[PDB]
Amino acid sequence: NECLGTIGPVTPLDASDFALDIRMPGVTPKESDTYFCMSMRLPVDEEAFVIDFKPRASMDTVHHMLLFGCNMPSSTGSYWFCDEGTCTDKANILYAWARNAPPTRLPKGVGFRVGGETGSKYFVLQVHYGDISAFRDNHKDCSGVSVHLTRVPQPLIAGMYLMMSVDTVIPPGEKVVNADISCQYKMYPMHVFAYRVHTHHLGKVVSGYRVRNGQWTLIGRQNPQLPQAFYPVEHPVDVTFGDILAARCVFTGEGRTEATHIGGTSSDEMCNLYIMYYMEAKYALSFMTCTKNVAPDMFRTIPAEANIPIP
Ligand SMILES: [Cu+2]
Ligand SMILES: [Cu+2]
Ligand code: NI
Repeated sequence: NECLGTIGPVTPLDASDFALDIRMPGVTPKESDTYFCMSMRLPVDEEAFVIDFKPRASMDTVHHMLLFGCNMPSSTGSYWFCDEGTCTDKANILYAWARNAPPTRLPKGVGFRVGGETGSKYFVLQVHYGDISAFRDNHKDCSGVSVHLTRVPQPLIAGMYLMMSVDTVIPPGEKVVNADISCQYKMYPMHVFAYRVHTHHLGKVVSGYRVRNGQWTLIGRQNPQLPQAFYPVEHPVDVTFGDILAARCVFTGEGRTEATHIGGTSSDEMCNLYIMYYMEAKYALSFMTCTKNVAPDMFRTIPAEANIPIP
């Protein structure tokens, strides 16, 4: 999309509402597969609610976009290489845009709580650029995300339950290496409404479930080699005190000359499942994480689909 110039990144929509435009500061990439990061401080200090996102991406040029909330961006820079890092504190993902898979909108009444004494103070925008051909004219790029904000407290609060591995090791050439993650859910009821999967080049399939009374209810299952958007949850799923959250990533070792562990770089791996949920405002909590496998044996009775790659 076009660069902002004189009009500025902030448009008031109403007394309470306003739109914030988060855009690359006229960047020109020089190599393939480049990853650019930038930040915007929230213009208000008081608690606000992120209630809608617009993609402003030049269709020919961008592979994916990601927006985070965090309090300490990795750079004071105008922009920077995301390989350097997104946030020093916890980067809370709010939005994912992908090319061949258009995002679905937040349910009405559901909003991310930001700012205030406790919420995110900064947005961080990650723009993955793919084919650099369109930059034959050396032109500046200003792609990114417009964001709808409000002071009106939402009845439902969006959050993230991040499941990720930490201890996986993928022996070179090993047919199948399973990364299991499991945690017992201890908060008020959450309703999952979307998921994103993330591995690096070695993941084959990723599946997350809710287990209750020993029975596996599918949250999401995706090929991580496909565009890694937030996908809608087919039938919405309540997770309740007592339930166990379980995810498995299937990896291969074939193609690799050396062992592969969890890490930041492309020659390392990751097994992340992002469960986007919403809760009743008065109960709600913005982020939860599982980096353990508390019920390893329970995986014996995992459904078989969690082990076969999608059609
Ligand atoms: Cu991408
Ligand atoms: Cu990664
Ligand atoms: Ni329900």
